[PDB]
Amino acid sequence: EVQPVETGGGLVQPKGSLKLSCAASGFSFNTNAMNWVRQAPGKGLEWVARIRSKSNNYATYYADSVKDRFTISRDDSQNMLYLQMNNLKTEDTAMYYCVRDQTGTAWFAYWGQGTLVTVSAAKTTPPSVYPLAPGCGDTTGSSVTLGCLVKGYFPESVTVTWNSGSLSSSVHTFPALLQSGLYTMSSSVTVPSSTWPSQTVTCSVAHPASSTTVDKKLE
Amino acid sequence: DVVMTQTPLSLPVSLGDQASISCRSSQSLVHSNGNTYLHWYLQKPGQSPKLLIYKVSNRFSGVPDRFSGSGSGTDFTLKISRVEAEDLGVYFCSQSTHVPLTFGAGTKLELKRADAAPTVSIFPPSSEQLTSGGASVVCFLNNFYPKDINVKWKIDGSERQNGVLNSWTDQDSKDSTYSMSSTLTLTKDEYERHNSYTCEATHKTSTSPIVKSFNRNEC
Repeated sequence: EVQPVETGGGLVQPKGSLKLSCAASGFSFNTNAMNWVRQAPGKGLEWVARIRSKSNNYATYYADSVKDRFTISRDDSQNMLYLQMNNLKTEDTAMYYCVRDQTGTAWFAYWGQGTLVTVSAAKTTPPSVYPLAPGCGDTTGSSVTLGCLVKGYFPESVTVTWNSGSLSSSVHTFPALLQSGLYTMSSSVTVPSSTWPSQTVTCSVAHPASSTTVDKKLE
Repeated sequence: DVVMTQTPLSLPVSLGDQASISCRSSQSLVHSNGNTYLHWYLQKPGQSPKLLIYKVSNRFSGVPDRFSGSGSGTDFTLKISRVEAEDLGVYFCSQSTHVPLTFGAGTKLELKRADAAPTVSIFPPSSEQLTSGGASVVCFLNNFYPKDINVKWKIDGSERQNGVLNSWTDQDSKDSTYSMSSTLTLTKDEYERHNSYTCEATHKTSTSPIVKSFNRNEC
C-alpha cells in the first residue's frame, strides 16, 4: 500500500504526553490535508484533528474534545505528521489513525494501520491464571470442556496456548474485559472423554510486558 | 454534531444475499456548493478503515462492481449486491459537509447459520484461587446461534447477581457460532457461606432454560 505509518504509541500515566508520528509516502504529500482520527476501544470513530497545507497557511482544526490538549504539526521536508498530546485523560485511550486526504476526488481517504495510546495509572501487573476443571462428575459425555481463567493483568494482551496433544479440541479465545482496574480473560478447550484425564492438557499464558509464562496442568 | 444513524447495527446475511445498510443524518448534507459529502467505509476486523463510495454514489478506486450508493439529503443507502465473504466487518457512513466529521455507529455484516443450542458448563474455583482470597465460578455457554443469549446466576436459589462478567467471541469461522463466558467473582468468605451455584442459559432454541449447576460442599 501507499501507507501512512504511525508510531510513538504507548502506555502513559494520566496527564502525561506522547509525540505520535505518522509517515506518508505519496505522489504529493506536500499538497494534501492531513488528518488524525481516534477510535477508543469502546465504540466508534471520533475525529481529533486536521491540518491544511502551506497554501492554506497550515490551517489547523480540532474536535472540541481535544482542543488545547493537542497540537497537530506537519513537516513536509520529511513527509512527517505529528500530534503533541499533552495533559492526557483515560478517555483518550484509543487507537490512533493517520489519515490522508486524496486531493483530486475526496478527503479522509487513506488510513494507516493505526496505533495504541493507553492512558491508565495502573502498573504492569502479571496474570494469575487458574485452571477450570469439571469438579466431581468426571466425564459426562463424548467430549468435555476444560479452561483457564487469566485474572488480573495490565496491560492489554496475553497469549493463551493449549497443550492437548492432538486432542480434538475447540479452543475459544475470549476477549478480556476491564475488571476493577486490571483485565480478566478466559479460554476453553474441549477434550475427548476417552482421553481425560490420562492426556495432560495445559494452558500457556505469556505476558509481554513483564516476561511471564505460567503453565497450568489441568487436573 | 450531525448524528449519523445507521440501520441496522447487526445484519445477518447468507453469502449471496443482497445486503442493505442504511444511514440517516440529523441535518441536510447538500452543501451550499460541493454536494452531499456522505461517505461509506469498510473496516475488516483487526484492521484500518477503507474508503468505498464517496458523495453517495462515486465509488473509490478498487471497490468492486457490487457496491451501490444512492440517497438524497438525509437518507442514504449502501447496497452490496451479492455478499462475498471478503466484505464482512463494519460499514461506516461519514459526513464532512459540516465541521465536525461525524461517522455512524457502524453496521456489522454477520453470517447466517441455522439455530444452535449451546453447551453450558459450570466450573468451581480451584483450590489455587481460593488461596488468594476470592472465588470465580466460571460458566461457559459454548457454540450457540444466534447471539441473542441471556445468562442468569443463582446462589443458593437467591436470584441474580451483580459480580458478572460476560464476554462474547465474534463469529467462529468453522461451526460459525458465538461462544460466551459468564464469570462470577465472589469473596472467599461469601463463597464459603453459600452452597449451590447455578448458571441458567436462556436461549431461543429452548423455552426451558439450560441449567448447569454444582455444589460447593463437595469437590
